[PDB]
Amino acid sequence: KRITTPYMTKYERARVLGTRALQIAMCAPVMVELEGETDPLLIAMKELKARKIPIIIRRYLPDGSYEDWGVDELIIS
Amino acid sequence: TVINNWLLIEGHTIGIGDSIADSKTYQDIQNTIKKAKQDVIEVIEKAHNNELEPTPGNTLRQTFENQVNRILNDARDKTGSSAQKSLSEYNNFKSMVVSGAKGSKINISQVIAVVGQQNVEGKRIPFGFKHRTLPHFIKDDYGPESRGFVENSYLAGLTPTEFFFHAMGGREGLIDTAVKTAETGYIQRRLIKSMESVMVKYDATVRNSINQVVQLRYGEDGLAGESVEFQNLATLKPSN
Amino acid sequence: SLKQRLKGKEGRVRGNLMGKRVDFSARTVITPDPNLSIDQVGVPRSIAANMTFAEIVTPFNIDRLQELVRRGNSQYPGAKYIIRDNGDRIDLRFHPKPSDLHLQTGYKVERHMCDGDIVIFNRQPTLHKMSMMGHRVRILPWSTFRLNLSVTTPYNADFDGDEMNLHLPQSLETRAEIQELAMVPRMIVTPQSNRPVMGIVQDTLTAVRKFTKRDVFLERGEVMNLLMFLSTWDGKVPQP
Amino acid sequence: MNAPPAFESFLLFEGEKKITINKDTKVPNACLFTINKEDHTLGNIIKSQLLKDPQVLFAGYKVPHPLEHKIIIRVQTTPDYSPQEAFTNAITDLISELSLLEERFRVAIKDKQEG
Amino acid sequence: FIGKIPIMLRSTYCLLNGLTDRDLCELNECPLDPGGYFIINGSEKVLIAQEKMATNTVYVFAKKDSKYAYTGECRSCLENSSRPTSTIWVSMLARGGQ
Amino acid sequence: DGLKYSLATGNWGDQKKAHQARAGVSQVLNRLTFASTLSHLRRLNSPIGRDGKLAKPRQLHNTLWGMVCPAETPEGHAVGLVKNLALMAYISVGSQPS
Amino acid sequence: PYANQPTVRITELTDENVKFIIENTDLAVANSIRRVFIAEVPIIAIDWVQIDANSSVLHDEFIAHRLGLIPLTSDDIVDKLQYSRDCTCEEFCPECSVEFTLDVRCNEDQTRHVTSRDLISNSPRVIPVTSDDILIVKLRKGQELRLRAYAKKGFGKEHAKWNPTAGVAFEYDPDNALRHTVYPKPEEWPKSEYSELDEDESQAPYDPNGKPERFYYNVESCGSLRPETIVLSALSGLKKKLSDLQTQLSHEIQ
Amino acid sequence: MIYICGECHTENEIKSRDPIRCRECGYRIMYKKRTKRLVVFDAR
Amino acid sequence: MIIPVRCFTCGKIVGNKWEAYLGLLQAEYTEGDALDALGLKRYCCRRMLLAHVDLIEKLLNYAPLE
Amino acid sequence: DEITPDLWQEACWIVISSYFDEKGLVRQQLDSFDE
Amino acid sequence: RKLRRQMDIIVSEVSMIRDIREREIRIYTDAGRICRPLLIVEKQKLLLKKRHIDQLKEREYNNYSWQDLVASGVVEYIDTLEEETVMLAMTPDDLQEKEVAYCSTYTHCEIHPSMILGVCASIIPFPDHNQSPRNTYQSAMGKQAMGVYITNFHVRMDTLAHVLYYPQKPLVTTRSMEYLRFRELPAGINSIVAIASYTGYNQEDSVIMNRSAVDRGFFRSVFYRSYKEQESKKGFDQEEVFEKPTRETCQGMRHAIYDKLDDDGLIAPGVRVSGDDVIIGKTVTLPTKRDCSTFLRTSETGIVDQVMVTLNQEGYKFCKIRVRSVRIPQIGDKFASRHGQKGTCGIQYRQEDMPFTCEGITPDIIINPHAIPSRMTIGHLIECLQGKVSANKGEIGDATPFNDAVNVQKISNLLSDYGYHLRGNEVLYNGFTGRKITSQIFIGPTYYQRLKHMVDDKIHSRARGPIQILNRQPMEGRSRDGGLRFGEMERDCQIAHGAAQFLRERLFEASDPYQVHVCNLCGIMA
RNA sequence: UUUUGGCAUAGUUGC
Ligand SMILES: [Mg+2]
Ligand SMILES: [Zn+2]
Ligand SMILES: [Zn+2]
Ligand SMILES: [Zn+2]
Ligand SMILES: [Zn+2]
Repeated sequence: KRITTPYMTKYERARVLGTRALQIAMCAPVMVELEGETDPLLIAMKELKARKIPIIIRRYLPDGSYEDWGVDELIIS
Repeated sequence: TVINNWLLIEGHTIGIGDSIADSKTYQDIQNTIKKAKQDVIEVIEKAHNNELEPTPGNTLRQTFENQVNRILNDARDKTGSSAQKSLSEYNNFKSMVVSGAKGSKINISQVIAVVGQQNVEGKRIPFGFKHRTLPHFIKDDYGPESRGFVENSYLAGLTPTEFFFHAMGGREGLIDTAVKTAETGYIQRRLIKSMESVMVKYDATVRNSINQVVQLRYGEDGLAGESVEFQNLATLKPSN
Repeated sequence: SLKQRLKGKEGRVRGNLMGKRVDFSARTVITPDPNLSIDQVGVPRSIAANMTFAEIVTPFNIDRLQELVRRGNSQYPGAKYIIRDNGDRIDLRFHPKPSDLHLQTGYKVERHMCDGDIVIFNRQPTLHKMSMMGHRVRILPWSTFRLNLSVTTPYNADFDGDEMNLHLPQSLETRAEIQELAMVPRMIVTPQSNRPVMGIVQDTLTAVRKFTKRDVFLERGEVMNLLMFLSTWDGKVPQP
Repeated sequence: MNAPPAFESFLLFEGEKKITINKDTKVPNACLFTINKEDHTLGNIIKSQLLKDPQVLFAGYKVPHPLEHKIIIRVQTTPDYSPQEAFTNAITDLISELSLLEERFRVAIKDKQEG
Repeated sequence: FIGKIPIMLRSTYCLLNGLTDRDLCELNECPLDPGGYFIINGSEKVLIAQEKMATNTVYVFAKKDSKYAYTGECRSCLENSSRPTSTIWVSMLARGGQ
Repeated sequence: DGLKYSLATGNWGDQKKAHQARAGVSQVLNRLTFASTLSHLRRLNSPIGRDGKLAKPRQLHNTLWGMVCPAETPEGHAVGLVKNLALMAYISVGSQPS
Repeated sequence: PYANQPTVRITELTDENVKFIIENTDLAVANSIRRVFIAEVPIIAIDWVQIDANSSVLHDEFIAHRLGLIPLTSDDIVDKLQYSRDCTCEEFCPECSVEFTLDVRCNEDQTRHVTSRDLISNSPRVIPVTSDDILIVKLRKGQELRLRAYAKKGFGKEHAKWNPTAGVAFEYDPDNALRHTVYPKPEEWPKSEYSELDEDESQAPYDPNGKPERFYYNVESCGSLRPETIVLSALSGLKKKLSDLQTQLSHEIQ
Repeated sequence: MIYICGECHTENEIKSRDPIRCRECGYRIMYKKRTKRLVVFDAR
Repeated sequence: MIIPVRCFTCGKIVGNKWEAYLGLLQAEYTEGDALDALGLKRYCCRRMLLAHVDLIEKLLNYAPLE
Repeated sequence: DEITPDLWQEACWIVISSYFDEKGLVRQQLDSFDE
Repeated sequence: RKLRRQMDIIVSEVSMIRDIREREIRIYTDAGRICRPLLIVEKQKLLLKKRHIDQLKEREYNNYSWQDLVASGVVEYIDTLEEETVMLAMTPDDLQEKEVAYCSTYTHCEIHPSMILGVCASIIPFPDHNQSPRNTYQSAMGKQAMGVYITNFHVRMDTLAHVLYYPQKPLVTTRSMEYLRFRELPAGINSIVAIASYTGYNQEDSVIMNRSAVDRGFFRSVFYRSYKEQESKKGFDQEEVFEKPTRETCQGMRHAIYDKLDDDGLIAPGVRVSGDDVIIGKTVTLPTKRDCSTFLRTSETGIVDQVMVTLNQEGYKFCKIRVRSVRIPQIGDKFASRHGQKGTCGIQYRQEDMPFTCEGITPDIIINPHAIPSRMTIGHLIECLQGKVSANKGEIGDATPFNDAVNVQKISNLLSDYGYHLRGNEVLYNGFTGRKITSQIFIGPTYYQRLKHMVDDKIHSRARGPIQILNRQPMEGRSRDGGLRFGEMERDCQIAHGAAQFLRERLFEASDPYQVHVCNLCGIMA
């Protein structure tokens, strides 16, 4: 019963990468096989390409309802 | 990087030789100016003898002003065209104009041939003195140089009256720049403060802060302005 | 009066809520630099040594941030502060205490801004999206903001004395936001008129007009020199 | 204020290598020589001498930034002749040329003074 | 005594009046200095010449920020005395309003 | 003090009624280069007033031939309101008509 | 695959300039030689001005800057001198610097001219080249200038005071045979002094097989070095640079 | 504590407590004497 | 202020020619003839002696503060 | 008798030099203050 | 008019205007009227004769001056009101000579049209060949130019002063400059400038400069700043005393050093000072004591040039300390021709790197070619050509505006005599490779002015520091420091970006974060 | 042993 677009908006990509990079900077577990990657932003981008980011986007429709999309569920542009 | 490094081998300049036309071109420009002045005198003589008739919708002053204005405009653009034809391929003004990097063809014509009519509030130079633009003219003189048509190019240098009228012309440029800067932001801040809260909601409708439908889809199509582009409908114009 | 305190351009709601002075901002004169990518901005060493960014200590960067803490403020690149987990702040230009220089995961080091940092770059008046854009910091040894020439026309800037402002995002989430939304390569096409906002400009535009003429011929050494500056070159010299 | 010292355009600071070699993976038998604290003085002359070699398929140089002091010289060679060998041979050729030029300039000075 | 008047430099009452360039150098005053300014608390102050409409002269204008077709202003002022200038207008009422 | 204050601050009129006083008449002399000093000493200021709103004064008028400089005026919100005298222009000092 | 055999011909040799022609050379070597004339020939110039008393009208940095620009006779001493940064001393010993002393008191009423004649060296081989003399500053009655300064070995790349050349004229292809420059109207251009065309031609006929060669030089010395010494030291310095680069390259390859 | 009178150029040792005035001309502008520290400029 | 030591463009010594230049001008030389007599052929060098304004002579009118 | 056009260029600037020798550039301020 | 021209009962400044059409004779005598001298014309002849010119040639040792010219009834002052009743000749040489008649009744004749210009516009060479907005821009920039502002600058102590090391009178000059004393106090240097595209740092109205020239003092300048301060006595509320604050006796100080000062609390002249060092040690008594000593500005640095001590109007001791700072041209400093060609120094190249002619001349400055065409500052090019002719000929060129004895053809013919291309172009060689540049570069001397706006006086940055006392936000004080206003324009620009996190970070986190406690039931801050 | 600050005006100037 999802009516929103299946594509990650640029704003969704921005906020997801920001929050996940902050989490990685706080010693969060990393859900991708990194190799000498130190910058949290690059690790977050690698996770996003691997679709391994464990975040759910809650998109609020303009009637108080909402839809919860897994990051893996959405089409990465 | 590549073009800037090749330009060290090529190199590009601008000099006096790029603003110089051959003697034949100067003679042609002077003949054009003499013809324009002579026919302006003809129009003045027709007006003084009540032979000039007003056009429909315009008074006699407006008719005379339109005639002399179109005369001087065609003279100016003819002189500019002739100067443009005189340009060599090595001429750096032409190189910078055809590339679109800087300047315009009007700038070349002004530098080489004729700076042209100087205008204040969209009219020729007004009679500040008693029926005169300056103390150096006679009263009721509507000739080109009297009312502020400068005929020398920037290369040739302007005469005192021509220089003063050109300063008068540029003063409006400075002032309207100032008032544009005065109105910078004001229209923009009024527009944004009216519209800043309008957003594309997740149902793809366009709504404001109070969540009222402004457009059912953004731009009436739901498409962003970034990735749209001009095309031609192939079936509109062709006949049956 | 209280009514005067809130009304007007310099009121509390229009002078201190909609706009206000901000920390971590620098300003200086801009100068050209064709050797920088369009997403790069030259930064003076003093501005970089004065402005800081909070880097969270991780086991990956523990050694690097420990070295920066050892350097301190006197030496660039270094750090200003250590913010421990408790929130207490250790200054590095006054404290030689080695116990205070211990770092552990969760600590934040306000390191000096270094190369590759993302910065929002702005020219007032701000008239559209491209008047504030994200750039990558490049430390160069002089007292001006060096810019690529192509990014002048979105900012509507010229190096006749223009100053420009540089804001440093202080958080990873804001840094990622500027990376993914406001970087100038993403701002190439404006949605105002669905076209590029920046193109090729004065010298390189004139020079590429002259370069792509039919009769431009380059010998072997010249092309071998030019291909050095081509970053995307695959390394194969084309057949002449 | 931010003006760099005048000496740091020809002086190597501590732990800076004068010249560094890196193979170019895009093309076989191609190398990049990054020489620090040099300028067009050595770049152009070494490029010209390398172009005189018949076995050098490509020889070019660039200063990455004028405010910085580096020259990156890309040298690609035929498969039977290394770029390092070509670089060394080019420098030896230039040294021999300048030594010969010193000798002949001294002879010319002596002739003009005697004359 | 009634007060102290500031003195424009190099005027007829400044001490540098009619002094040769040598004496100006002895007083450490630049002979090329044009003067024409006052020294107030050590700061060099210059009075900018203020433009204003001429007085005692009839000027007929045509206002349309009002109900008059025309208006003859005359900023009459006394000669050398009584600086407050009395401005009289004589207007013709507009015939459009009726 | 009364002159001094008015020359120190450039507020002209009654000191206590400085709310409605004309400001900026007296300015600190601009000593950056000799040309700037001379230009500042030969300067005319045209206030806005009620009359400036009737007819636009910013534009260069024909009568300004030979009296003020045709091309010299600060940019921004001062174009045409601040002028400089022509070289040989001289302002009448006044005399008695008797 | 090897070096050219360059040939020299000296056309003119005065005590202030040398004019010569190099044939059988590529353009890059000639240009680098000119570049090394300008910016890589070491000379001795004043640095480290310590002012004890300066009551002149010119401030202290002005006097120090003027002293730095005075050329000093460094014909034969500069080669055996060392850069001060490399020497092992207090930065001023006789093996890396030459002391200078100026002490001028203007007592007479007449204007006293502080010239380069008033610079006393502690080494006779190094003096101001004019010793009319270069005016440093004019003093009034009661004014005094008194200072001491040294003179270090440096080259023009670091600062222009160490540039020995007063303008290095350099030319090649005087008739434009190679068409490295394209005159829009070749008739309008004056013939170079090395041109070989008659007074009916404007350019030599175009040569497709041509290559730059026969480079004409005119190296004018400011005075600190003889012009022949400038050229010889230039070639020696460029050879030294290339040999050092070969040493570092051999170390890197090893 | 030596100053130099602006007019007659007299060296006057003036304490920090007393008013400043030339002890042989009465002039009231005094300039400090040049420092005896060590001052050095590179001649660049 | 005072004659520069070097020519700004080419670096030729010019500071040792101001007094000689003025002396030649007192000998009724055209300025071109004076510069030619002093041996300044490049117009870069000639510009400096031709356009120099000697203000130090004017600055020496003021008595020193000693 | 009268100034010929070839000599007029010298004559007019002689007149202007005399004007500025007599008056100077700040006659406005000084004359107003003296009055 | 007879009485006025004879300096009879009517004085010169009295103006008589006859409105013939309205039958009025208005005589004006009051002050405030503007006028100018015009030569009187009678029967199409100047009343000025060769005898007057001969008398004026011996203006010295004859006591014949301008006032005798006015008294002779040859020149009279005409005001702008009387100009309406005047038929004026532009130049006597042609405008009143017999020909096909335009006007046979001339009442006056201009002395020289160039006198319409002011002071700052009269230093423009060839202003009648420029676009008028650039004449205006130069009329401002000449006000802003560095130079020797006065010959007694040594004794003066002004708050800001800029003095150029080696100013030069222009090689191309106007006649009117003779009377502005510009020849005695010039503001600028003649610069060998080549109008050429090059490595790319001159683009977009910027400038490449010759580093070796700057090393030779080219446009080197000195910047004097003077700090004043006074010790006061306000009853017995407190008392300020000049003395070096000791670390023990005053409980308020800063981390800056206090040993630079002498025993009298003043720094001696000839001592280097950074942007935080103390120069006037002043201690205010505490009803121990506190300090209110003054420091240099945060960005500034220099050597104490001069320190004067004297008594103010109240008899209180007070001193003024001049601080010398030597400014060398660098990247960012503004330069301008006398034609509105404003531009900053893009980069500095050594002499070997600059391009050079066949005779070893490297330009001091390179400007972009594209600064000319939209500008149409052809006067700049004519100045460069005339300056080249002047420097070769050894004669200060003339650039009076409305002069027909000089034009570009005559200048080019003169230049061709000296073995140069008649249009000023030259064959320049690439300084890097030594190759001839394909196109021939326009090069020659031109007068340039260093404007006072240096980069070091306009560079500042902030991380955190002196917030406001009321708004708790950054503020300006003690320097340019205090952050930049993130105005409404920037706010909406970031709203258009959709950068909500960065907008919040700018406006809340990194300007004035705060947190309060509010009751849940009511809404007032508890 | 770790500070720091006048507020509101008016003028001038840069883009
Ligand atoms: Mg600008
Ligand atoms: Zn030693
Ligand atoms: Zn005394
Ligand atoms: Zn020279
Ligand atoms: Zn509550």
